[PDB]
Amino acid sequence: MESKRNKPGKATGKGKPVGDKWLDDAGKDSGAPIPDRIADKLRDKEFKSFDDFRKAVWEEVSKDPELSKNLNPSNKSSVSKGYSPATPKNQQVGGRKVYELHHDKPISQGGEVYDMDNIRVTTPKRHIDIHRGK
Amino acid sequence: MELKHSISDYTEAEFLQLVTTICNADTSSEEELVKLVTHFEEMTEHPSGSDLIYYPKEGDDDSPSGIVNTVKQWRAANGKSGFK
Repeated sequence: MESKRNKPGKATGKGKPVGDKWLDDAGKDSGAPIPDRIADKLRDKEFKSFDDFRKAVWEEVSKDPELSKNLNPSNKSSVSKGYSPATPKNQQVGGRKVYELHHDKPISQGGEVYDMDNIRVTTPKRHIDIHRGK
Repeated sequence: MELKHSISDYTEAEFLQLVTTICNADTSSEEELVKLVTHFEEMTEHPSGSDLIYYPKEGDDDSPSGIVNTVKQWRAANGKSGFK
């Protein structure tokens, strides 16, 4: 095996319309989708790794007034740097304190790495709850 | 492994610099930032943890000096040690 998430690829997909409270949905259901306006900015661009794509997502969040309006000043500083914003304490898991990008269909089962319709934004807690039920 | 960080090893000035680094995200990496947030939580001992920085209560001042004052007052109210 060689890891697909560590190889370059091309972002694809549509995302979904979300509201200014999108990150609240990250702690529910299968998490939040990639916002359509973020998909619109990243679609067809090449990224060096999934981590590079993840930085680009949070950079794009920082640039979008509606998707960043709910962040407080400290979280706005984080996303301005391409860092993931901190979740509420009650959604953290140990040293996992920030929103996570996860693949809905696992890459090992045919899911694509940079397919934005296959990526969900979750809190650490919601991710672990999902994983534990598998 | 790393022993608990203690707030009484910091002066108020030093603690204000640390909080400002967090609020500005003035770090080399996200990992370094989350390490500082963890250390902040260990030092304050405040049950709200990183929420003091990112999810302040309505009415709280979430500027760096605001957060430092909230921590100082809470520690005072709860019989804990203050700054160096």
